Amino acid sequence: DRVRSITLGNSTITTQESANVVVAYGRWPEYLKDNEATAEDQPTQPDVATCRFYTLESVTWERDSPGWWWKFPDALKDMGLFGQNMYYHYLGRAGYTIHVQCNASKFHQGCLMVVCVPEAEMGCSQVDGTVNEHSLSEGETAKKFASTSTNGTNTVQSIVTNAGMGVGVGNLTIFPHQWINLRTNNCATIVMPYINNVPMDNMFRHHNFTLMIIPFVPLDYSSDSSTYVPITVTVAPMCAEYNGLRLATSL
Amino acid sequence: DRVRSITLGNSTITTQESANVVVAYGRWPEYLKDNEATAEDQPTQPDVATCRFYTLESVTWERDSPGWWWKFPDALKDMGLFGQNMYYHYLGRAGYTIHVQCNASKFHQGCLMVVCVPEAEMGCSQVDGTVNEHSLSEGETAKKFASTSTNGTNTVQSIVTNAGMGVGVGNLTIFPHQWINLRTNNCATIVMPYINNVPMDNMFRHHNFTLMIIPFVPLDYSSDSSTYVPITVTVAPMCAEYNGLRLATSL
Amino acid sequence: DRVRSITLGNSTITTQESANVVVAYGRWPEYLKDNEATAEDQPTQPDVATCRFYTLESVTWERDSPGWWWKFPDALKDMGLFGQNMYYHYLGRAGYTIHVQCNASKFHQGCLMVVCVPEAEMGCSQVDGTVNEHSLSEGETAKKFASTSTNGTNTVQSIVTNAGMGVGVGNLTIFPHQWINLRTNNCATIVMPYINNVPMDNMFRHHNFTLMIIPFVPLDYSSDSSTYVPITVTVAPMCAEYNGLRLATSL
Amino acid sequence: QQDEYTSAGNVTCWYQTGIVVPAGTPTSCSIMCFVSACNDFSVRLLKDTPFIEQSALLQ
Amino acid sequence: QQDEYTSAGNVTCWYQTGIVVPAGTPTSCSIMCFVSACNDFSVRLLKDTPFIEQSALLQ
Repeated sequence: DRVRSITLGNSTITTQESANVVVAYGRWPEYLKDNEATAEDQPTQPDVATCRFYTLESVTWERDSPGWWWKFPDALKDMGLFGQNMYYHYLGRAGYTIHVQCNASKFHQGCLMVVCVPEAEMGCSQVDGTVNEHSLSEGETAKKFASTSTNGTNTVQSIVTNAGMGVGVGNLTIFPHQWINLRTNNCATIVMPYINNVPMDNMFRHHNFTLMIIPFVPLDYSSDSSTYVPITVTVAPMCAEYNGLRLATSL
Repeated sequence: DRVRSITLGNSTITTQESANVVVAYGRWPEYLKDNEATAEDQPTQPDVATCRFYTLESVTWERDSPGWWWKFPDALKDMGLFGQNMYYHYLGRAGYTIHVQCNASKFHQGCLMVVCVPEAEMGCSQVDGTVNEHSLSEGETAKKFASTSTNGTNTVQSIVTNAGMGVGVGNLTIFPHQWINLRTNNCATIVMPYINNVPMDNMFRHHNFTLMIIPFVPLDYSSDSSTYVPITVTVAPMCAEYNGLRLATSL
Repeated sequence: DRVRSITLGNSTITTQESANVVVAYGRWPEYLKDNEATAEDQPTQPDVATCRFYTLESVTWERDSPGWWWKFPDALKDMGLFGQNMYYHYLGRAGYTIHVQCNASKFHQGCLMVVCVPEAEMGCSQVDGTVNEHSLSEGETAKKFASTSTNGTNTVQSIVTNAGMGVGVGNLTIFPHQWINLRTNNCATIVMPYINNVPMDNMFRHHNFTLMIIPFVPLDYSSDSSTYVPITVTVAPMCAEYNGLRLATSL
Repeated sequence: QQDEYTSAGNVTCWYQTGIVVPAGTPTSCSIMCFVSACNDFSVRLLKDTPFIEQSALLQ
Repeated sequence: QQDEYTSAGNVTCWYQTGIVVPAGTPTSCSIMCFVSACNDFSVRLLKDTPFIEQSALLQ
């Protein structure tokens, strides 16, 4: 009951200590139907060159770590043919499978929350100011939450308790989420469908959802146990569609 | 197979590392029938105000601990409405569910015997003498077995090897019992019916059974493992009946 | 699925952490049939005095241990009535059940290969020389593989990488084998039928197979974990037959 | 807005036996608590909330 | 009351491999042994037991 296998394209993930799988709102990803479309040209569907697991770079979970976030898309814009299909079209559409891995021994302890937040609009550390995109995202590198109130210009207000959105961090369980409790499991898996108020959208302009990893119980260990404990993310697009082919944009 | 849940009244116990349940002699508790009764007045049956789990106070299992015992009833005479129904009636009758909890880590070791002894009559440390009730019982507080032969007046002869009854302690497995082996399980459960030579009896005058907890393999651990390891008892009466209502007695 | 019990004669082995059982080439041991026999006298079949588990003496797995081997038969020639039936007959025939035990804690690590090699012919450390039988076998005591190239006269060339046969040690998986991975299991079991180019043979002259135990990942542990970790072998003959009764030979 | 007339009680936690660990493990641990409502739960009499406020327009 | 004519044998225990532990665990352990009778067991010829005795009445 704890072993699982997931195959997509030419990639496969195995796990021996999984809890279950979260399907965001009971809805699996699927293609756009004819009585819900507005764009008229025939779309392209690569179907194995884009729908496969891509791995980002890892972060180091330390004894005093506030947490991390990524923005999707724009974290996969340099990933193979998914990124190339993003650069040549005006409209795109895709669901995702997210898989977070972190293993440790039976003498370690700690607890992480893994949550996906749709339309996570963030605020600036200067209240009479506006944010820029570098402070929101660094591609495949993670942004870091902070330990206290932040200051200075152009940075995002990132104290963990408010999640940078002006809410209580303990209520983020309203979104699709799982937990990694080091004594129970070593991986989390979330299946996210396409969620928007329009049927397709431009993938450079709009961040569809933010992935947050926040430790509630810090990492602890004793005399000569291993000190280096990394966390790794792996994401696979599903039912990917593109419309509006023209010359390649340049950021 | 190792997970269990027990509900009585407004109380519930869960466990994730249980062995099984011992039913004392294959007999579950039940009410008194008409062709076995002698007292003629209509009995009272409270049925949820008395039949529920009460928790006693805990003891500390140390590296050199001889063991502990309690007497039932008289350990529940100040417990809610069970105690109040005990104080106003002349005759009472009840079975019990006993649950002992003690958890520890996979780096600890030790083994406990949990046994219920009906009619456990005890002897004095002075052989030309008689016992008193304070030396037999302290209510919800446990009496302590000893490490050597005891002396002085008015105390019970309590060296663990003879169990204070003039027998071999290794033969106590003739009674209903279980073991807590720290590498296997963390709780013991015994279901005891009403056992006596008369159908009802006075609950202040007669101790129906003694509960004994005796470690056979002492507690051991290493460099920086946890040193404090407590043991906890929880008891619930079942099919409780009372007869002979008058003014409240006073001890 | 991990618990197993094996009964032979008046002996029984239990295990709680087994992987599976290897049946050498899909063939179980059996008696010789009439259309494959050549010797004409009626054979003897003791059937419980010989077909039972015999235990050899144990070896100590240390941090730098190259490995061990035994030769079968000639390791059971002083074992009860199997050895006595070996001494009075000219021809014998038997299959075997081999069981290797080695347990350790969840804080130890290491990996052993357990392999049975039919007709394991060995070479001398002097290339212009021949081997003797003392260098090949010491009965119930194990021979020891070496750490470097061996020299001197009359000893077997026993550097572990060549397995003393002029092959690569990583290819020995072509033979019937199992692994003992200290985090997974604590015992290996192999069932070997009679394998030869003739239907019966003399048991003093010909070694039918060699048992090799070779650690691929050395034993490791930390501050105050147990240092003594032994390995134990136990072998039981099956479908044992003898022919050609005369006076007892003398080695 | 509960008063003494509609009080509902209290919740408490105690050690039943204690925590036991082997050598090489951190001694201190933590527990977390989650709250939610059952399938017989309901509310009535809508009102404004006291948690949000402003001192002028454009806020 | 067994004599040499009705002897029954002996029981012995040995290390088959040895005990292996990781760091942070006590090295020494203990084993316990229980005895009982099977379903083909029986006795006969009642007698008095030699384990109880007195030197005078009122004991």
